[PDB]
Amino acid sequence: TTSSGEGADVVTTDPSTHGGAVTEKKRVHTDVAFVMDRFTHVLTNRTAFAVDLMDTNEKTLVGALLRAATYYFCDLEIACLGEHERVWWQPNGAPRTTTLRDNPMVFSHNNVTRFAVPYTAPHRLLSTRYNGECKYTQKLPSTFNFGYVTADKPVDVYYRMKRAELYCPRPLLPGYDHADRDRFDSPIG
Amino acid sequence: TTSSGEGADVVTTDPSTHGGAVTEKKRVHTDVAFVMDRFTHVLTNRTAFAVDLMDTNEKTLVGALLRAATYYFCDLEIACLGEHERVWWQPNGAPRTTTLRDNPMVFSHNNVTRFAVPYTAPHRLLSTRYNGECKYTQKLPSTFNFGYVTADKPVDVYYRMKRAELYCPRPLLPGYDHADRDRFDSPIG
Amino acid sequence: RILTTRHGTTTSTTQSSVGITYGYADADSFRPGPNTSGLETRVEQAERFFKEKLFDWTSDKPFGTLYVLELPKDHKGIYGYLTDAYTYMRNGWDVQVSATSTQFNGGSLLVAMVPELCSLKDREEFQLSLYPHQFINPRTNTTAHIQVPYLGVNRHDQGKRHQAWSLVVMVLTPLTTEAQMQSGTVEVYANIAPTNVFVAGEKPAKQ
Amino acid sequence: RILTTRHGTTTSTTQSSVGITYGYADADSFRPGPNTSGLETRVEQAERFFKEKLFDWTSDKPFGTLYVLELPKDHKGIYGYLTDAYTYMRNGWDVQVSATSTQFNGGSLLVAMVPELCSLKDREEFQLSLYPHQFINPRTNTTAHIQVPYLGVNRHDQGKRHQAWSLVVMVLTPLTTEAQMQSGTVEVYANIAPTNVFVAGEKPAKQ
Amino acid sequence: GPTHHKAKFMVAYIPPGIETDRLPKTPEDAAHCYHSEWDTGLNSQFTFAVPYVSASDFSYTHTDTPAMATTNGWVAVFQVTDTHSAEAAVVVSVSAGPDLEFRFPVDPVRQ
Amino acid sequence: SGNTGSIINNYYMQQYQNSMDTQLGDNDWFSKLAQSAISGLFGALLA
Amino acid sequence: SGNTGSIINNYYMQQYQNSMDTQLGDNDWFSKLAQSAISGLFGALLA
Repeated sequence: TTSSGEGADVVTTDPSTHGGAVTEKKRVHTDVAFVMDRFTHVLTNRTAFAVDLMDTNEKTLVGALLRAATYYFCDLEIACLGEHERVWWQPNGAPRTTTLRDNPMVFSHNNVTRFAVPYTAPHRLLSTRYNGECKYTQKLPSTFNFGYVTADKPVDVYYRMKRAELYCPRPLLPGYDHADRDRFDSPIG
Repeated sequence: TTSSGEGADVVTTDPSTHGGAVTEKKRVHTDVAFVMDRFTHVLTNRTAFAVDLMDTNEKTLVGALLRAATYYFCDLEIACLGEHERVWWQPNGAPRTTTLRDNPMVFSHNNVTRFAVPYTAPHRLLSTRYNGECKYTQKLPSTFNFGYVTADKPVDVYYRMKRAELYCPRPLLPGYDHADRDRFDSPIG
Repeated sequence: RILTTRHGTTTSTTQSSVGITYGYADADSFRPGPNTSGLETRVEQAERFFKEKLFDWTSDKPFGTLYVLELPKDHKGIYGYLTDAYTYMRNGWDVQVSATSTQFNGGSLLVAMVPELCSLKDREEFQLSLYPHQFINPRTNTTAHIQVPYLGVNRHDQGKRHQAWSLVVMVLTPLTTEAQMQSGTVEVYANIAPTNVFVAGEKPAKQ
Repeated sequence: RILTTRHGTTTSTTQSSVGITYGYADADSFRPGPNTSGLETRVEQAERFFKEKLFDWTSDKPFGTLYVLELPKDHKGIYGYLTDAYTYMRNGWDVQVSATSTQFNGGSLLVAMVPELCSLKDREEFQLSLYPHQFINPRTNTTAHIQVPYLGVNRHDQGKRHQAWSLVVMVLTPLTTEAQMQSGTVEVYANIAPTNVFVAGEKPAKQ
Repeated sequence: GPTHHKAKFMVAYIPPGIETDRLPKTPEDAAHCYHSEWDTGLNSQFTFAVPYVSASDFSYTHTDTPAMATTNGWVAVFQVTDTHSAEAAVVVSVSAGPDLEFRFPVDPVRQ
Repeated sequence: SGNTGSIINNYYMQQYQNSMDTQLGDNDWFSKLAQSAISGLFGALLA
Repeated sequence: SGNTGSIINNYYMQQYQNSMDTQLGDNDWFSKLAQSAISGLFGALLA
């Protein structure tokens, strides 16, 4: 199916060119809103922390796909774990304080603390990367966060993107290295 | 936009005077009924106490805005915390007694005790300030309260204003001091 | 395949055009926002071509060699004045790239626009086609013509400082000159113009 | 007698206004001409107030003392950029003058706009009222508001060089301060803005 | 001030920088900025509205600890004649505009 | 009304959850005050 | 919408569960881009 490639026109040919029919599939697990909606693990044994969403491990599904997008929009759901009495949450732009009162707060129930954080940042969109005079011939600003959680005792933390909307795609890379063998070859249960 | 100021007529000009349009916003977080409706912390490690609503810390959101109003009306919701078996509540005007029986009572459930207190004071409105022959050329009377709680053991206490109606505005002041620098400058997460 | 693009009084004919490549949107379309309170004003004169050399392109340069060009770049024109007079500003770029060469040359460029790149990892280059892009094959076109809308977290990018778009040109295949005509070096220019500029918040004149 | 004149984002209220004085035409009205071949483009941003002190006005200064102000004057604003970027240019001035003083002061200014003056002979001053003008009597107004169309032999005055209008302020009567309140000096400012600006023939950026 | 005393004033709103300072110290320098100018008369009060111009749809009320320049911009109130015998005074006050809107209650610990 | 809300509704009767109000029969001000404001420019606006 | 679903519906009001969106009045791309594709064979197909 010859065509000029310089124009970068999209081309997608099915095996129909060789006489084989292929019906369109309605993929659902590839969908952004479905994939991004999970409790990715982010950090362990930490009391106070900013709820920056770039703390996600880059090898995890949610973190990698999140870095596959330049801009993003998400309601969030936090889920702390481990022994603690309570969890405070300061909305974005609230001044930091070592003590907390009257700020929104959730007691744990059976050493688990799940709650929904509304999108809070002033920017109409957040971004996973930000060109702030980082020109090169070869870090994201603090306003990009959903809040500032503090726990009574150090806790494991989970984030769950909601109503996710990813904008402007960026490259994904496989995490595995092939070593000596060109085919990676991995065990399967 | 010149106008006589002596008459204290209200004046509110949008940037439209310089050619910039500004649509009206429908603010919701500034609303009284929405703001006042929270469990402000009030007092710690105390058994018996009057449910005076001026016990609220003046630096807290609810207490400061409560002192921004001269008169107020509220149904209330009390939430005790900390180890205790039970909590009694005497309605306003009931005689004080060291022992209690048959007065309304709530057992704790998982060391938390939440219950709704109906507005009780005889006055059609309470007030945050009361000129009782306190003339000056330079304290509120006991009837102004929602009841009299007693706990089996000392407990932390929370109040939650309900159906709040604030009357006759009074000044708010920022709590922070600027020190040597005229701009206060504070950390943000 | 003649195509003639004018902005302002400036024009740019090209006879090797392979066609415009719209990125992310069929057309830039500004809408008024709360954040400027309506004080923003469009300026006709900013929308003009200005051009700058990128690099000589020799056969010496291998695969994956990059030439980024941060945008907006400093410039002497009216557009370079508006960064000084007005703080907040908005624009959507329209870019040509031209690498004139004998068609007997062999090689290819991948010109592409990357929104907000801080860095580009060595593994990452192969994926670069995800961005809006065109190829420059000397056997075919010598001209690429990408066109993109304003992108950013803020509706009005701060004057100077942050750069939303960067024009990257990668050497997708090494140059070959089997004819040995030399030739040799193949200069690569860019011909760039702003579209739909808007400015807000004028600030006191220097000094 | 309140009056509020805005140009661009700038405004100017005055409560002593005696009214606008249109000169030579009820309104400036540009028409396209052969001489620019249609390349001319109106610029919104140039049309803004800018102000400059003229003189302290003491009782020491007698009749006929003059203070001319050549227009356009050098300025740091966008209007001062357009003289550098574009050659040929056109505009019609809108000028206020203000000499704030106690109404117990006595004296008068004759503020007036003279088209193209090279010199003003000593006899000639009495005739100065032929030009568009207003009087500044401290007992009444402290604000004059002349407004004039572009005038000239050429539809587009050369950038810089020739000055079509000059704002002359004459001391029609000496200042008197019988109250002896001092007072004394009475500063005289002008508040000037271009209207209906048009530019043509952009020229290479400095340096 | 006294009814016989007269004065002229101008106020100007300076957009956030990216300003090496500056700020302009004379009215001729501030004239370029979004300003307004008024002289005293029978109607004493003058109401100048300060536009919300910022890159982001909302902006923090509290100032972040590390900053070398303002994120919401200056405003300045020049007198414009420099001969005033004597004294006089201009009362200044502030009130929210028709379109102003706060969001997210917080109860910061003071200090 | 206020910071309360559910698709359902309160389980207990209104008589038990909240104190009933009584009319003086066998209101807001600052809204009106803020609406009394005159944004219209004074004097003879020009240009 | 997304990985959520129940025969019933969320107990809390939508205003409390999720941030409300606002229109710019007082979108998808890669779907269209993928649909722009030309699978039709180029040139004079034969046999």
